[PDB]
Parts: sequence; structure tokens; C-alpha cells
Amino acid sequence: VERYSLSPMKDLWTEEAKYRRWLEVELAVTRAYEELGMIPKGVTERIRNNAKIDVELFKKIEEKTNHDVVAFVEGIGSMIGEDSRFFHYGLTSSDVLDTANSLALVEAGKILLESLKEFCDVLWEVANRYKHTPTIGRTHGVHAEPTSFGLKVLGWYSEMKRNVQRLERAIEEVSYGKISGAVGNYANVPPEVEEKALSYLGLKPEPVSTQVVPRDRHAFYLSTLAIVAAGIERIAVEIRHLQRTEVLEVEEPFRKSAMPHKKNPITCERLTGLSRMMRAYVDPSLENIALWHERDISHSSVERYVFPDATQTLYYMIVTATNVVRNMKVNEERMKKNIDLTKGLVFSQRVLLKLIEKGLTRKEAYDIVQRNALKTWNSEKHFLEYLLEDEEVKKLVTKEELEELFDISYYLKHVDHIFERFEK
Amino acid sequence: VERYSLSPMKDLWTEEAKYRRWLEVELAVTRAYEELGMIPKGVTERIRNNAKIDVELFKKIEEKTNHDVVAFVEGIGSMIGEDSRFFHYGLTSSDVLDTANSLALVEAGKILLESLKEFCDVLWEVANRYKHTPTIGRTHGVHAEPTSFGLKVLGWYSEMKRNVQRLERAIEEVSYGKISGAVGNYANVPPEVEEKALSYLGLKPEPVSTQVVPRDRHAFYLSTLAIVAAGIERIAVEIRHLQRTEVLEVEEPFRKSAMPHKKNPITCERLTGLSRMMRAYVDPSLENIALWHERDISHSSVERYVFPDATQTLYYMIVTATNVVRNMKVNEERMKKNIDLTKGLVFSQRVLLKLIEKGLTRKEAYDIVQRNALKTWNSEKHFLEYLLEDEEVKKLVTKEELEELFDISYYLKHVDHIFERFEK
Amino acid sequence: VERYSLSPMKDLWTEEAKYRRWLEVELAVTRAYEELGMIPKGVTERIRNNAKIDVELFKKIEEKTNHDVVAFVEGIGSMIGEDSRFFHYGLTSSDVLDTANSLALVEAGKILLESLKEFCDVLWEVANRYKHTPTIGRTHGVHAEPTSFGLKVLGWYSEMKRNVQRLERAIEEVSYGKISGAVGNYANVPPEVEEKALSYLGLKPEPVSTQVVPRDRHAFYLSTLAIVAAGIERIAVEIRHLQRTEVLEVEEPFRKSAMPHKKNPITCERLTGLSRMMRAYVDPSLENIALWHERDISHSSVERYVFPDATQTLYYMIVTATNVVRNMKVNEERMKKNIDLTKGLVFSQRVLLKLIEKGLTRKEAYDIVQRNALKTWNSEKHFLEYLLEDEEVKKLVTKEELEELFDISYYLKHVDHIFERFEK
Amino acid sequence: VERYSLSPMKDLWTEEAKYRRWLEVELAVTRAYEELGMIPKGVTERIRNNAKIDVELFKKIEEKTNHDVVAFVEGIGSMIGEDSRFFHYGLTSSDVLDTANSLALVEAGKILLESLKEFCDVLWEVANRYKHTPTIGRTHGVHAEPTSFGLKVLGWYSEMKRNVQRLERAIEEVSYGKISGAVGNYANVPPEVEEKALSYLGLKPEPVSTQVVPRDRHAFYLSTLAIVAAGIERIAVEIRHLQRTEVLEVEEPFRKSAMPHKKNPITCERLTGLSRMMRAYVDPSLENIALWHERDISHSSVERYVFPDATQTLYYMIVTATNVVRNMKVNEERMKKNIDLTKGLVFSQRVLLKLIEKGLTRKEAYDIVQRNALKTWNSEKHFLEYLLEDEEVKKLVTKEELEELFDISYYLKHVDHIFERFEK
Repeated sequence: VERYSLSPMKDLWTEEAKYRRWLEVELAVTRAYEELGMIPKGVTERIRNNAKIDVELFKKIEEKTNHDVVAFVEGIGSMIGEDSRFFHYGLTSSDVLDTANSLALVEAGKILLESLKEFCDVLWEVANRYKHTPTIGRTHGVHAEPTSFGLKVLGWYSEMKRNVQRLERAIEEVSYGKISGAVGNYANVPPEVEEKALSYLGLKPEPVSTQVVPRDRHAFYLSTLAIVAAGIERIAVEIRHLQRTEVLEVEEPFRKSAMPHKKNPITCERLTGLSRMMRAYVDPSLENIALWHERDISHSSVERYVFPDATQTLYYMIVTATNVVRNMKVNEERMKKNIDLTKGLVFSQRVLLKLIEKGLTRKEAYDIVQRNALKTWNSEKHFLEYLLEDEEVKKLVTKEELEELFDISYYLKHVDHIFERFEK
Repeated sequence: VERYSLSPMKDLWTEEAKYRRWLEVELAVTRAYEELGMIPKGVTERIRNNAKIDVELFKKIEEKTNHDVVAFVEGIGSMIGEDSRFFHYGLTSSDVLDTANSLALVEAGKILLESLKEFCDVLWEVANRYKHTPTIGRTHGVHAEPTSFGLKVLGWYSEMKRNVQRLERAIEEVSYGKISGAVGNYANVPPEVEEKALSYLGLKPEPVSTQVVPRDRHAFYLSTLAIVAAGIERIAVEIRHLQRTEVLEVEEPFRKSAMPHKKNPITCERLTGLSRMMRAYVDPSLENIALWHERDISHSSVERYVFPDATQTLYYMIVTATNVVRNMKVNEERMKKNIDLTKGLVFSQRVLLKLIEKGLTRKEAYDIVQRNALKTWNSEKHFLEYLLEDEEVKKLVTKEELEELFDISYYLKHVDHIFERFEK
Repeated sequence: VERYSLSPMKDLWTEEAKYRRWLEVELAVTRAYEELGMIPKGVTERIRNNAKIDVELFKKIEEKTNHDVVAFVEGIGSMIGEDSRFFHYGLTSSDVLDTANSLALVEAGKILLESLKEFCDVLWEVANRYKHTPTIGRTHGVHAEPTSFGLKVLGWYSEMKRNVQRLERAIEEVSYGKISGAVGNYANVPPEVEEKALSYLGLKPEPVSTQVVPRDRHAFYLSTLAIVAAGIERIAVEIRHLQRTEVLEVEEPFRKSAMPHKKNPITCERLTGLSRMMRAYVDPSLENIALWHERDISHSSVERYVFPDATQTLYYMIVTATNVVRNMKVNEERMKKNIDLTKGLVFSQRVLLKLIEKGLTRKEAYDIVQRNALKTWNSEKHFLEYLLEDEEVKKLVTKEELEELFDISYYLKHVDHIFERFEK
Repeated sequence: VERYSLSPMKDLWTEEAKYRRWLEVELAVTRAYEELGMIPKGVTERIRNNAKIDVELFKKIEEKTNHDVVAFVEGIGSMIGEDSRFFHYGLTSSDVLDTANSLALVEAGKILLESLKEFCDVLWEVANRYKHTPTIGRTHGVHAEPTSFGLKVLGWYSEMKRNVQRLERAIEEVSYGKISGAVGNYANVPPEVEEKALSYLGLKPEPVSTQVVPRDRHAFYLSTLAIVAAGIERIAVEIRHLQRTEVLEVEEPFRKSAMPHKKNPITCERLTGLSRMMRAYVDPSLENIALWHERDISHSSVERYVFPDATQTLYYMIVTATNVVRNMKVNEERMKKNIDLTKGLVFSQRVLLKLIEKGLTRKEAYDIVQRNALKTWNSEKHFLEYLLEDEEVKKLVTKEELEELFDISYYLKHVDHIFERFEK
């Protein structure tokens, strides 16, 4: 979907880029044959000088051929004269197709990784900026206990740092190509040429290939991408809840005057939808693993959708989420005020416990708290004021003692130690 | 589904086992508080002596409570007298639930890993046993070039060895628990107690938790399990094709006389179906990542299906596939004979190339080969015999030269080097 | 997951129930052969008298057999004397297995359909109860324009009425059985027997079967169930939002005093999670369609999870959602008050339009409205009051004219027309 | 993926086509207001004359707007003079967007439905062509009992006829539009306008809409499409098996001489892969149902992939499968010869039964049949010949009686009855 495509990534997935990768692979193989003394000196440099990418010519030949790599080999053959004898020498089409897709998934992976590290840098900056900003923790959508907004963002940071390590592992998993010929056993092209040719490309040889590179590698890479997307979805759902009219704690960046009451979290709603497409790609990638014998080509039509679409969608997601967190407005005063929306009832467990500590049993303290909690809920007077006027409370706790149970500081006392876990 | 449950694994997922894990977690926390001097000496040893698992009592209390951990804490409270003051001290229910599920997924992971390493040992033994057994490589279900059956099995070995490393990484990802209280910020239980208590359990502290352990860890573990399952599905589909009546190259082990013509690959068809359920669990696990704020409990009902079912299904798959490969009959003579099903036409590319090497151009050689190939296909006479009687061939190649193009040895010459990549 | 299992539905999926369905199919077949004069008069009644379900016996035989239907046939054979010659005569195992699963899915469908009609009845009652209750319509989680809460609930009613029709069609789709023998062509059991036997069971003959009933029927049924579930998820997500502390418009029923500030929408979170499982079953059901030739048994292991689990889960969801909507508290006064949370800005488009109607151009009216909207947003004074004090407004519109733009009755004027579409 | 796009279907999903549908919806609305006397006579005709689709202009405005429908409305407004007062009057953006997607999915549905009926016609022709052609029925990939190839193809016909009915129902489900304004309650555009406008477009009014048309309709449509696709996958997997070198019963059409031994079922492998994508779109479509309140826009990004891609992919699958089945080669002599691959053992159950009929018990007959089956399996001599030479057989059955058990006509006797169920 062109509206989500962004440079560097979208340049990777053009037809010109694909043919440039197929020629890269073929020239690494001729270079390796030549370096081993198997083809005459000078061949690689002459093919490098004569072989040009002409998409229109390859596509025209493919109309006759109906086989894309064969048409490319014939098209290049037409430019390189007698050196065609040593071009594509012993290879099967998937030696070029799969090695070029490893090049592409490695490159897309590095683009993704750089953008994810930038996202982590933005999340660290924002978590530290609001490290001591109080906000109400919410469980089941219901106010629970105070916490820090910085710590909420640090949770996102921690997840994206896990996803950096996962994406480095997925890049390693797809760093394998194959130059092993028709059914993967080097009958027609030597394993010495594979090892040398793939090392020139920055790739490793599949230790055993068939006609193709085994598709559990690609399924691992795309499952990884979907987990990164789902972490971004988690952040986007949070911002959507926090921008709702009854909450008003954050506002995603927008246009660039606008109506104050109509600021909608559209970017984060879009990111949530794109996470659904990233996880939709996992199942067909897993179904591609069980190819018949030394291969069938059912995976090729799936991968024409999934390789360019999963990588471009996730790149859009990361860059977009980065700008959201970097530039979102954070309404600190409103966060603080929202702790007091229930008029002190967030501190009810501390009051209950103090009433037990001062002698009473769970059920007696419970009934005092519940009675004052119901009066608070149904009126304008705050919980502390009801408790201060309660005679049973007045006999058990001093006013200073009671008031210190309403301190937000109780809840934020260990925030530093949690941040210190990341200054590793 | 009880018919696929197998000891050790099925013992992990009983109600008794779950309550034993919840008590394990609670006693690690009291031990840590006591070791830090926060609760009186002697408490842990007295709760360890008095706290017993009584499933019927906890379940009865839960009918009143409607909250499973609270009923367990109340039930244990009823056995431990005054030491109940220091039991579950400052914890939220998910500190026990999620830490106990980390214990369970770690243990299930180790059971899985041991069985997968055993599977790799069986695949190595079988790949080496048939290292030099010739068989026809097949692409698109169509005979391609000769290869070795051992090398086909080594391909399965290579995949299961990748899955050993992946499953070690997934065990590490789920080795994190949390003892951080209501919204994950240690307001009510110190981070020193979490770190000590989790180290007694063999777990690490989530560096930042909310009320729960972040669910991208569980999605990573279950995506890993589905990729292992899909690798087993790949082996099972291969055995199903190879047992078909027209192929008869392998036969999965059976009953224990049976009718020779009615041996069906039922075990491998069952394994293919169970792979569909393992990949079905990935999507709902990915959808569980985006919990609202500091948690909602939507994931808990999914995980009641997925945690016990994914781990028990994959364990059944691994153990079962191990017995299949260990005991399957491998019909070496039939594999060899099947190379000659097309009467020599597997060697047609070598014949074509030789005719070009001896002067002719691609299209002339092609037409000689195609004409003799069509006569072969439509008759009982073999390709070599047609070629020996062809006058154009007779002028270009000696009979010895022609006959050596029909050598299977050409295709198997690099098998050792591929096996040597695994003697690392 | 036993915890979500509920009578009648759970009674359908026991081992006893399965063998009772297998016996029902066999007795329908003997009845049909007998009515066609192909077996002696009296056989069916005798087998009916003698054939008892003994689960322990069938299981013990199946340990020897390893084939469930064969063990059942042998076990019944041991009870029926010389009538065993006429029992299971000409049948293949899937004639019994697939016809009995059609019985099961038809009966589960009818249980589901009656519960869903009851859910519709509850939704109609609740939508009419709050037919004219004002509430704020919300788009992107942001207040948009007033509407009625009864209209919101009528949208749920409308969806569940579509799901009643869809479930009726899904029942029809699975109302097909097969009594056609080994490869579905009546070589061993006559088509007149199938037609008669299935008519006694309330089923139609698959017009052409293989060894099995084609699995697109089961995938259509399960796809249908997942859509019903997602409709319940939509309702559950709405109640979760409306129960949040900042909104407080509805509260799901609970326990049965409780703390007023800690009412969590746990049932609706559980329903959201169960909908993820219902949609997870669709993929494996679609993968089961492409069986090899006249069948493979890969689907059987999947359907052992999916058939009982999809039907029991959805029945739990429907019954549970019905009780939620039936007994939820609806806070009408809070709904009305939340319309004024933005202090009149929900009527800003009417003000804008009136200013244009009284001469001004879009941009001039926008600037007046935006200026007064910003003042409102950042203060305590209401929008109407800023407009009444604005000199440009005062020259264009009377106070009566301005004030009638703040009327909720403008937004509810076509509620009755919408409800009439669903009447008699 | 442009490579699978085919006219008419691809013409539906261009930007030009989208804006032409948006204009059609707007003109239906102006026509309805005009026919109800709410806007002046002649407006609709003038707007129709003046409103031109200028994709470059709308895109340029949308760079400023960032809202696609608003930019279209502004662009048209610049062409229609004072009639802009009456254009888009009272509408919300999704009144246009969702009604236009209903137009699109209805038209794509009708394109699909006509191609699927044509596919049924081809399947009926081919099933009748081979109505009595003998072939071996295969269960678990193992030869079972003879049947007819026409019956196999009639099973595909039967499935595609079920899919015709399902696609008709899916078209009806998406035949709903909405012209109900911001939160779906007609505050700003009257219900009589919606009813009239949608009737001009061939659509019905959603009986209760929110800001959007409810997304269970789209999920039902896409679920339906995925089931059609899996039926095509079933056919493609069958042709792949039958084209394998060991079977050689069918060959898909190809290029247009080719090598006889290297005909690969590449089209059917591609169809298998495209069915994986069709089922991958179901999950995200089901996840789009649970939109927040009166809508969020998370579905819009998903539907930008799924609507054009699901409909174009399935149309490519149907047209392509139709040409495969129309032009595939069917090797009748090979089908007949493959029945005798096991040298008569396909009739072993008839022999077993005859031996029991002539007195013997199940176990005695089993042992005679198994002994002669094993001899057959391990030699060149046929089963009938071993039975004719067996002394226990010779005492129980005449040669004529034995020989008539090897008659294929026993297995095909009810083919005509099955085809009659589908006649006139």
C-alpha cells in the first residue's frame, strides 16, 4: 500500500532493485569461480563492465520464457558475448532468487534495526523526562495506585530493547544464502564456490539446502517482525486511551488553529490496524515451511506479498511511532489531577491496613473504610475529610498519621532503582 | 485433548501442580523477606511445615471468593496461624500467577528441549546410516536429479538443530517473574525481596513490570513452539509422500500379520494436523500483547487453553516423530530403482551439455535430446539405448563417454563435505 | 477448559455421548436395510435392545485395535449375537464418525441458536428500556454528538439478529451425513440405504462424498461461530470502556458490601479473551479443507480440539453476555452529565453553521467558534456563555436562537424511526 | 501484487475508480434531497455536468487537508459553483467511504460470482466427459478401491456449487450502505434521504449504523472468499499429486517442444500459495469488528490491503483454475493401469468376504488373504493367480466366482445415481 511506503525501505523492493541483487549474486559466483582458478582470469571484470540492468528487456524476454531468472540470464547473456559460458554456471534459479532475498531481508532488517534503536533512544529520553511525574496506574481500566508516567514509558522502552535483541537474532537467521544447484547437493556447482561467493555478499552458506533455503528461517524473521508490531500496538492503544475526552493525559502530534475538543488519536488508530496486518502475515509464513520434497513453489506467491509488505509496514510503524512519542503533548497537571478523580479513594488500602495495625481486624477496618468510601463516592466531600470526621477513626489515628497515608510519595519511592536497572 | 497427553509434561499442568507452584513462589518471598531481616526469623520454616496443598479446600473457598489466588491465600492462611501476617505480604495476585507460569513455561521448555535434543540424536544416526544411499531428488513432485537419502535426513537434522537453539532462547525469554505488587512499582513489596525471591526460583526479575509480566515474552515462546511444530510437519509430509503406493520408499512404524498393501501413514497425518493447532495458538498469543494500561485480564482465558495445550501437543509431536524416524522402514532398493523410473531421463541435462561441449549449439543438442526423450517416454526402451542408436550422437561421443553420463556418482560426490559441516 | 463448560452443551461432548451418536448412526443404517428388505425383519429392534454403551470396554478393545470405530463395532458385536452379521454392514469408519459429528454440530448449533435468540430478546428489552436515554456518541474515543443509549444497544441487537440468521445457515450447512462406504461411491452400501438412514437422523446425504464429508462445511460453520464471538467482543469492549473510572456509565453485574471504586469489568475482559480463541480456530479449520485425494486423517486431530472447544466456548460467551446485558447497571444521570463534560463544545458544529447561515463565510465562523472553544477549553466558563458575551455573535443571532442550538432534542429526533425498522 | 491482477477486477481498485464511486454516492444523495424537495430542482444535473474526477487535484488538496474525503469534497466544490451548498450536505466522511466500499464489494462479488459460475460449467463438462473413467480411489495416499475420475471431478463441482450459493449470500451481506451522518442517528441528514439515495445505488440502508457500517458484514464476506479459495486449493493439491512422476494421471496446461519428463504443476503450486494469503486475510477482518464506540479508524488501514487484495487474488485463482481444469490433459489409460499397480490387491476385501461367505470365519479368511497378499507384494505374480493356485481357495470357490471379484464394474455401479442428484 503506497501510502505507507517510505524511503530507504521502499527503494529496496522495486523491480530495478531485485535485478540489481540478482546481478550481484551472479557476479559474486563468477568472482569465486575465477578466484579458485575454475574459469579464466578476466571474466568477472568483463561481465561487470558489460552487464547492465534493463528491466524492460528482461520483462520482454520473460513474456516468451515465463520464467523470471531464465529471462534475466538470457538478457544478460545478450550483453556479455562469449563470457555467457561462465555466467550462471551450474546454478539453479533459486540459488539466485533465495540468495537475493536473503540480501534483501538482511538489508531491510538493518534498516528496521537502525530505526528501532532510534525509537529506543526517544523512549529513554521521554521516560527520563517524566521520571518523577505522578499519574494513576490503571488495572481493568479502573484507577488502582499512583505510579510515575516515566515508569510507564520505561516499560515501552524495555519492550523495544527486547525487540532490538530479537531483530538482531532474526537478521542472523536470514543471513544464509545458497549456491548449491538443482537439488542442493553441489552436483553442478562446487561448495567451494558457494562458500566464497556468499562470503563476498556478507552471507553464510545454508549448511544443507535443497533446491531452496529452508523456510523456517523466513518464518522466524516474520514472527519476530509481528512481535515488534504488537509492542507498538500496545503503545498506540495506551495513547488512544490517554487521549480520550474523559482522560486528556496525552495528545498525539498533529497537522500544524485546530479545535481543542476534536483532537483524535488517528495516527495511533492507524498503527493498531497495521499491527493486525503484521500478525496476519505470520500464519502463511508458517504454512510455507512444509514444502514438498526438495521444494514446491507455493511459497513464492506468498512471499511476493509478505516480504515487501511486512518490512515496509513495520518500517512505517517504527518511524511513525517514534515521531508520536517524540512530539506528543504530555499533560502533567491533568495526570496529577486525575489521581484525585475518586477524591482520595486510591489510598483506601493504606487506610484499611492502618486501621488493622491500630488493633482492628480485617472485617472491622473494611466496614469503616467501605462506609466512608460510599459516602465519598456519592457526594462531593473527599475521603480524608469523611475519615477525619469518623469517631472510630479519631480514636485510632492522629490527624498527621491519617494525612500521611494520602502521600503520593509512598508509591514513587522505588522508581530510581527501576531506572538504574537500565544504566546496566 | 487427553489422548495426546504424555508424562512428564502432563503432570506439569494439573491443578495440584499449579497450587504447588503458587506455594513455591510464596515461600520464596517469605524466605527473601526473612533473609533481609524484614520479617521475624523462623517464619518461613513454620509456614513450610504447616502449609499443605488441599485442592478441594481451595476450590471450595473460591466458590465464595470467585478469585483463585485469594482463595489459595485464605486456605493456606487457615493452616499457618499467626504466620499469615507475613504470607503474601504486599503481593498482588499476578505476582504469584505470572511467576508460577514462568516456572511452568521454563520447566515445560526444558522437557521439550531434552526431547528435541534426543530427536536430533536420532536424526543424526539415521542421516549417517543412509549417507551413501541414492534416491531421486524431487522438485514440484517431479523427478529432478539423484541425491542421497542421508542428505535428505541431514536437512531435517539441520532444522531441528536450529530449533534447539531457538528453544534455548525462548526458555531464556520466559525466565522472568515479577514480585512487584499491584501496579509493578514496588510500593507494597521491596525490589530487594523480588530479586532474592526470584533468584531462589531460578528466575530473573522483569526489569519493569506492570501488574503483569509483559506478554511479548509469552508470544515469543509460543511463536517459537509453532516453528518447531512446522519443521516436524515438514518431515511428516515427506514421510506421507514417500509411503504412498506409487513410491513405497519408507514406511512409518506400526501396530505389531498386517496387510502389506494397506500400510497408511496415519501417525504422520496426525502430526500434520497437530502442527495446524500449534500455529493456530500464535495469533491469540500475539493479540494478548496489547493489554490496557497496567493490565486487563483478557489474556488469562486464552492462556488457560494455550499454555498447557501448546506445550503438551508439541511434546507429543517431538516424542512421536522421534519414534517414527527411529523405527521407520527405509526401502533402499526401491529408492535406487525409483531413480530409473523415467528410464534414464534424469541424466538428460548431462547428455544435452555433452552434445554442446562436443560442438553443437544449445538448440541442436536440445532437439536431439528431446527427440530421444519422447521416444523413451512413450516406449519401453531406455534413454541410453536410444542415444546409442542415434547417428548424430554416435558421431560426437564414444560409448564409454555416453555411459559415464549415467553415473549416479556424479551427483553424490560432495555429500561428505556437507556432513563435515556438522562435525563442527 | 472445564471452567468455561456449561450444561447442555458440555453433555454433548463426553465420550459416552460420542458412542451414543455412533450407535444412533448404526441403528439408522440397520433400520434402513431392514425397511428395504435387505436384512431380516426384527434385527434393528434386537440390536437396539442389546447394544449398550460401555465406555470402558470400547476403550479396552481400542488398546488392542488402535482404531476407535473398529473397537466400538467389535464391542457392540459381543453383545448382539448373530445380528453382528448385519451391523456396520458395508460401512467405512468415517460413515459413522462424520455422520455422528454432523449430529453433534447440528445439536450444538440448535443449543447455540436458542441461547442467541434469548440474547436478542434481552437486547431488545434493554434497547427499548433506554430508548430515549441521552448519551454522548464517541468517535476515536472523543466526544462527537449526542445520541441515545438505547440506539447503541439496538446496534448490538441488530448484529445479534444478523448472527441468528447466519447460525441458521451454518446449521443447514452441517446437516449433511454420509453412508457411502470406503471411497464414497456406494460400492459396498447402497445409496437407498444412505438416503433412508440419514432421513431417520434428520440429516441429508452429501450429494457426492469421498471417504469423508467435505470439510468446507465445517469451516463455514466455525467461521460463522467466530463472527458471532467477535460481535460479543464488540459489546464486551464497549462495556469495558463505559465502566472505566473516568466514564462510569455502566457496571457489569458482580459478586453479591463491595467497594464502590473497585468495580472491574472482569467478565467482559474474559469475553474479549475467549473471542480471540474462537477466531484462532478458523485458520486450522480452513487448512483442513485441502485433504489428499479421497481423504487423509490430518483433520481428525484438529477437530478433536475445535468441535467441542468452539461450540462450548461460544455457548459460554452467549449465556454470559446475556446475563451481563440483562443485569448490568446503567447510570443514566451520569450519561447525561457526560454530554456536558466539554461544557457545550459538542454543539460547536451547529454554532458554526448558524454563523454561516447568518451571512458569514466558513473561515470567519470557524475563527469565532475556535476562539470561543479555546477559551471554554482552558477555563470553567461554558461555551454558550462565551458565545452570549461575544459581540460578533450578538449582532448575528438572538439569545433564543443561540440557546436552541444547545438542545439535545435535535440529535434524538430520528431515534423512533430507527426502532420502527425492527418492529412487527 | 500486480502480477496476479486481471481486468475487470483490477479496474475496480484504482484511485480513479474510488473517486468515481465517491462521486456516485454524493450524486445519489443530492438526487434524493432534490426529489424530496429539500434542495432546488436542477442541482443534481448541474453537479453531474460539472463534477469531473481529477485525481491529481484531489491528491494535492489532501496534502493540505490530510483527510481524503474532505479533499475530494473541496476539489469537487471548486468545479460546481454555488451548488457546493447542496453537495455533501449533512454527511460524515464514512457515509461516502463505507457506501462506496459497499458498491465496490458488491461489484467485485458479482465479477467473482460470474467467474465462479463459469468454473462450475467447466467442472460439470469435465466430470461428465470422464463420468465412467476408472481410476483408483486413494485414502492416506494409499490405493483403496476403484472409483471414477468423473466422480472425483463432480466432488469439485459440488463444492464450487456450494460456493456459488455462499458467494450470493456474501454479496447480500455487503449490499448495505449508510447515509446517516456523524454518529449514525440522522441528526444532520434525514433517513428518507438515505433510503432514497441508497435505493438509486442498488443498496439497502444499514438498519442501525454508527459512524460506520458494522464490520461483521465485511468479515462474513472475506471469510466466505477464503472458503472459496480453500476449495480451489483442494483441487490444486489433487492435480499436484496426480502430476507427480510416479502417478502421471493428469498434466496441467503449459507454455506451448517441451521435455516430456519435466512437466511441473507450477500453476497449481501457485494456487496453493495464493489460498494461504486468502485465509491470512480472515483474522484481521475479524479483529476489525470490535471498533471502539461509534467507531475508530483502525479498520481503514487493514481494508486498504484486504479489500482490493482478497478480491483480486480470488478472481485470479478462479479464472486460472478454470483454465487448468478446462485444458488439463487427462491420461485415462494410465489411470486404468494404476488400478493394477498392486497386482489385484485392491480387490482383497471382496476375496476376504467371499471366503467368509463360503463358510470360513473372519480369521481363517484373513490368514488366507494375507498369505497370498504377501506373496503377491514380494513378487511379480498377480494376486488372482496365487489365489487360483491356492488349494484352500480351490475347494471353496469356482474360477468364475473368483474372477468376478476382480471386476471394476462392482465399484462403478452407482456412479449414474450420484450424477442424477445434480441433474434438472
